[PDB]
Amino acid sequence: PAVGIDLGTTYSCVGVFQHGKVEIIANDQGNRTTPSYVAFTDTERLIGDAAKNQVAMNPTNTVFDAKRLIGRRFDDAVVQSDMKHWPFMVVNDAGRPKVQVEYKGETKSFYPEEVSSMVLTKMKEIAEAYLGKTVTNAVVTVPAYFNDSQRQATKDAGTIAGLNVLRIINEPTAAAIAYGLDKKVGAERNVLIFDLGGGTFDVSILTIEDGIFEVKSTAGDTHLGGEDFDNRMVNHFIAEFKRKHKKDISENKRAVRRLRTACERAKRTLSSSTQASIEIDSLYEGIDFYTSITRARFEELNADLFRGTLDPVEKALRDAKLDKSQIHDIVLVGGSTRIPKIQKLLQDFFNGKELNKSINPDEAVAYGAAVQAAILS
Ligand SMILES: Nc1ncnc2c1ncn2[C@@H]1O[C@H](COP(=O)(O)OP(=O)(O)O)[C@@H](O)[C@H]1O
Ligand SMILES: [Mg+2]
Repeated sequence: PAVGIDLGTTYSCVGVFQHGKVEIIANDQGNRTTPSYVAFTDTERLIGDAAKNQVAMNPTNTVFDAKRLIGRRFDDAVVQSDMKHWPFMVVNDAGRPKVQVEYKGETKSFYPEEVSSMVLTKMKEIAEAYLGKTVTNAVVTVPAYFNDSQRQATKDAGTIAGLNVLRIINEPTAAAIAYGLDKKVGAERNVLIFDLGGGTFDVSILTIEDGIFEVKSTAGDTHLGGEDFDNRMVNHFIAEFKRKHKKDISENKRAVRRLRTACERAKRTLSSSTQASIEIDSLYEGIDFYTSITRARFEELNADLFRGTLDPVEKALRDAKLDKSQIHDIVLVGGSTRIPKIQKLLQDFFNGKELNKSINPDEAVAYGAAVQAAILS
């Protein structure tokens, strides 16, 4: 029983191909995606939903974004810039970066691939709970721009977790496999992947010749995702609360966190409804916060971020020596592509060409990895 695992920057996903169909496996809370969070307390180690739910109460020991550190050295310019926004420590150990936290009263340090192995261990256990069998073989996906060092450190994360990594494949290639684009018998196919996720945005252009994949160009934004859309909503409601009650809640970490989760939940509703309501009891100094927001207002708060996503698309087309009319298939990947304004922008950019989106975009990477896992097993 081989599984396909998407090891995401913010959310991870595991699937299994069996009986001619792919099953995306939900976790113990019923979620088909699991946050890439690891928390350390004085009693136990929390992974996934349980780790993210207590980040406000234990910020210095809750580790996330380990994918940004994996396969890199401490002297990397990206590593030094990212650690300026993390509440946890990142120390140097013979040139390698290590996260340092407090666990069971003592100090412990972990390499990035060790943190990712804990996430893979959770995805391994999520699959075993549904399958009722022991899971050993797996295909793990990585971004197309990952080098050998980053691909090897991801493979080591699977080995530490007890998995036998059958093959490391690219995330956009896995998305194209999910839609069977490599099985369309015909001429050469140019495929563009539009992957807008939690904190990252990746555009990839692939070429399928005789079922063989080739990465032609990559572009995007390493710090653009659904979290930036949530922050725009948070600042919107913070100013609204200050306007109504003459009080600023910015310095209350718990209040800001509770408002941020309500904004994220309201954002998901705005993809399927034209409005959503915020309901928080005793947000700040005993004052309840009951309001709403329309889809139009959500789009206006992110008009500059939404339309800016087409700049990497034009850059990827230009790097691949291709006109937009030369694209044969367009694939939507990442949970943020459920936003109707995002889909409208990309379809208008391609002059009304239909988009591949029937598969849940935050599950398409794990979907294709599961198909590849069954082929290689
Ligand atoms: N129905 C929805 N509408 C809008 N945004 C969504 C929806 N579902 C999930 N999201 C957003 O998608 C993001 C998750 O991205 P995902 O691709 O799953 O993670 P990663 O980028 O790490 O792979 C979250 O920020 C979440 O807010
Ligand atoms: Mg992703």
